[PDB]
Amino acid sequence: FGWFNRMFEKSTHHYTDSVGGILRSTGRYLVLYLIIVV
Amino acid sequence: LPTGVGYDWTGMSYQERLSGNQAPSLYAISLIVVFLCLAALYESWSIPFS
Amino acid sequence: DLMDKEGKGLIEATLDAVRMRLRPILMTSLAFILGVMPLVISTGAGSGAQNAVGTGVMGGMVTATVLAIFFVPVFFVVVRRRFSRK
Amino acid sequence: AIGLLVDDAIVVVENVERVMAEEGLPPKEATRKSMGQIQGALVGIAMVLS
Amino acid sequence: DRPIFAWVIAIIIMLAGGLAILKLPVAQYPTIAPPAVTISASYP
Repeated sequence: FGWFNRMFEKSTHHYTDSVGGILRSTGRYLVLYLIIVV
Repeated sequence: LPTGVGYDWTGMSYQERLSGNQAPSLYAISLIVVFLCLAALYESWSIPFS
Repeated sequence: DLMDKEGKGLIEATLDAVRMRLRPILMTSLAFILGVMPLVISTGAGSGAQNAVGTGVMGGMVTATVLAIFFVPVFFVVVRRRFSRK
Repeated sequence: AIGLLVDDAIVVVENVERVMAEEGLPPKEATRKSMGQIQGALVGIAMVLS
Repeated sequence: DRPIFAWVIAIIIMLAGGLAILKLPVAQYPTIAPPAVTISASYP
């Protein structure tokens, strides 16, 4: 089906490359974690 | 109020309430045991803080 | 289990780890929320206590996965805690 | 509990399912070395849930 | 054998051990003698 083709797209693209993007940064998403605690 | 008049809290309530007093102490040991158990199977000083 | 046993991966072992388990994080989380669905609303008379339980976990699981598996810690943590000093 | 019940079952089943694709292997030994990764957690989580 | 795991067993005894002193009698010697009941009437 196209359900498997979608799950492999989002997981591998998309998610995992946007995980590489967040890991390059650090100081912004830590200050966002502190804003969540406020 | 005048002399010979005091007070005593009668009378279902309480003996250490729940939202308050109790809850603090229950969550406090919940952090002390979570920290120790994340270390018995890991061995570090960084993994458990995650 | 990849850092030690296999290869270090300063940032490419934490990233390589979710590369092989985005599946079970969204398999449990999605299946849990649907199993709590009958309590959050649906039943609205038989027991009002059902609404008290399922509201406090259905809201908390959307934010414990679409947040944990992304954006804020559960990735970021392992970086600054283990690495960066000792 | 139903939530924290099929969750613990989910990790045992589907982590083999990847092991039967990542390195295409159906047999009993595929299931055994799947617990190389999982068993470490299985007892670890059991302690911090308690 | 290993550092962490053995020290965590000892830290269970740090809490539960020091919790027993905060949650158990601190009195003199325990019950010693065979326990007796005593009746007492009065005819003035």
